[PDB]
Amino acid sequence: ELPRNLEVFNEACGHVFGSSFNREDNSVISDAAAFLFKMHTHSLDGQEAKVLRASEKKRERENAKKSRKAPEAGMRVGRSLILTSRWTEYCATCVPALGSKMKVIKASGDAAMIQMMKDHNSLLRVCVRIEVWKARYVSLVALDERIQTLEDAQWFPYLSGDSYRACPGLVGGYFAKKAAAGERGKNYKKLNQTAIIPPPRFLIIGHRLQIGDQVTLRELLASIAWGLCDGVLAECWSPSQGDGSIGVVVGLPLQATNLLEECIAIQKQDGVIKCKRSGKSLYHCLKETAG
Amino acid sequence: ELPRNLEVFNEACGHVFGSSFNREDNSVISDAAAFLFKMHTHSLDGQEAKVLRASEKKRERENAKKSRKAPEAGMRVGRSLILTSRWTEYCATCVPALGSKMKVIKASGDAAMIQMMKDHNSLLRVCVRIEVWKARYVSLVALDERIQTLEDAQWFPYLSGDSYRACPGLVGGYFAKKAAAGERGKNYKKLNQTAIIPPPRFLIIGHRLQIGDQVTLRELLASIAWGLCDGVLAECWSPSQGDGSIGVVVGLPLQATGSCFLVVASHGLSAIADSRIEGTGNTNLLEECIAIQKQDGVIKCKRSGKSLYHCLKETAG
Amino acid sequence: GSCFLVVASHGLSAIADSRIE
RNA sequence: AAAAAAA
RNA sequence: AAAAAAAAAA
Repeated sequence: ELPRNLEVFNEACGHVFGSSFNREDNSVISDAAAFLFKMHTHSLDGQEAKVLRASEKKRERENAKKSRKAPEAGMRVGRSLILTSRWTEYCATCVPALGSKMKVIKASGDAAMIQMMKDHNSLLRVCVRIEVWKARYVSLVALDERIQTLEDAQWFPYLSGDSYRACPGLVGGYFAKKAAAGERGKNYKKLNQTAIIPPPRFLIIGHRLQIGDQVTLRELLASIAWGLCDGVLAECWSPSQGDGSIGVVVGLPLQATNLLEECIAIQKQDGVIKCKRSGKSLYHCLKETAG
Repeated sequence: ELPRNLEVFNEACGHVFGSSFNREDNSVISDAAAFLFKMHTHSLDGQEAKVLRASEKKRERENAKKSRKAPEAGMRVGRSLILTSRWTEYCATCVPALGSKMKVIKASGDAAMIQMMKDHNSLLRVCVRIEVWKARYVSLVALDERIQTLEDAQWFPYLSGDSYRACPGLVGGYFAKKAAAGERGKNYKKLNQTAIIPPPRFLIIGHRLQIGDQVTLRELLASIAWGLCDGVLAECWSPSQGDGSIGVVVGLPLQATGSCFLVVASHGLSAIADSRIEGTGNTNLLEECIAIQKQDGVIKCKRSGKSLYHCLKETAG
Repeated sequence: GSCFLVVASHGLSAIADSRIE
């Protein structure tokens, strides 16, 4: 009884990855979502070429991509995902042809193509959300060299253009800067570096992150923040008996001398509490506590 | 006796410049490297015109260059470099024709042309390294007007596109800004503004800069840093007996172990530029130290917090 | 005219102006 | 080390 | 009760 959005992603992952797709591992789901996003953006080998206004170097790149042999059944994507023979059929039938626009399909009145385009859009949105969460998870232990000043960190995450197009309100990168550093329309979404994105294992099943659900510290920190946010957010997690790298969520931050006195708000089971800021980046705090 | 790059640079400079090429003068080697870089980039008079995607202004400039007479034999290069009558032969022979690409020559299968293309690439790399070192050496006692803020100084040196193409890791400038701002792939190299470059009188010989070599203060400082770096690097030098002008190298700094110490604003908190300096308001950032690898061992030297250009002129008064 | 910048190098921290420090 | 490749 | 949907979409 899941929403069509997550049902589409589940069916697509099943069709493209057979039984090798594990529905409980964050890395596996993130890699599968990345591959599906690439497939639905016409960026794999053997797919159509983006030659509307491409430059000569871009022209050669697209032509080589189109001419290059497409992925074959049995390919290894990531670490534990294996492509099946049905992936070609899905890529042919469910990926809209390059340059397809929703307006044209809607005007044509074809119900099948309209439904296919809606499923494609939902899959793009879900894959972009998973991509953003994985970027936040990666940033906890390995920062990007580009982040050397507060202005540079203001635009995290640094994702591709199509990622921004699908989910403007979560993706940063160059395109977010261009949108902000330029003419703004009414349909303008403001970047939220700390939007709560449930972990992929919870995202693809419709589960909403809340208090009392078992998660890992890195999982929660990537869900509610990223590497360079303050370390006080680590107070939202509490390790379980025996640790074992698995604990439980006890709260979720709100609004997602004196300077160090600033406090964050944590929504606990009883009620909102004010927690003093630590002043140390989550990346630095995790590095220090690693040993 | 020498690697291919150093041997080819020596051969090129000797052939082009006759006996006038002094092998023990940094300025002479810098001038010769600049001239060879101009030659191999077709930026001299009378060479091919770059018109592939040139704008009408660029087309006119290149056409005027082509129509202009090429330099005549015996012309004075810089101060103490004079062209020989046999430089035209080398320019016509060892300079790849405009638009030459390695893949095309590899498809051709001619070993001689492959060797010539590899020689051209190596010569470009060596000349660009020498150009970068001379840029720093100039910056030691002659500030660049284009630099007025830390952001501008972040991309030093400011060199042409060919220099960035040959040695991306050592050359700054507009193309370095363009590469850094855009997507950073696996082939991207971060601009190492203070990467160690042996002086030209060492680079062509291949003698790696190390402790004990007799160098002048300015040339050593250019090798390890540039004009706007900290003055503490002057501690890497020590005058020899009798003062004079040439001393000795006593240490070589290290530029590793660098991490981020920022905390962006979130959930109502306020951004912090640095966690360490925050403390309780004590903005005393003078305890930082630079690691110097000496013969006895590694030591740490407290930063002086003053520009090298300032210190060099001040201590000379 | 002159400048007092000290760019970050060798693990040090950048300075916007030597005098102000 | 090697292999790609202009404001 | 900002969160989710449908219109638009280097």
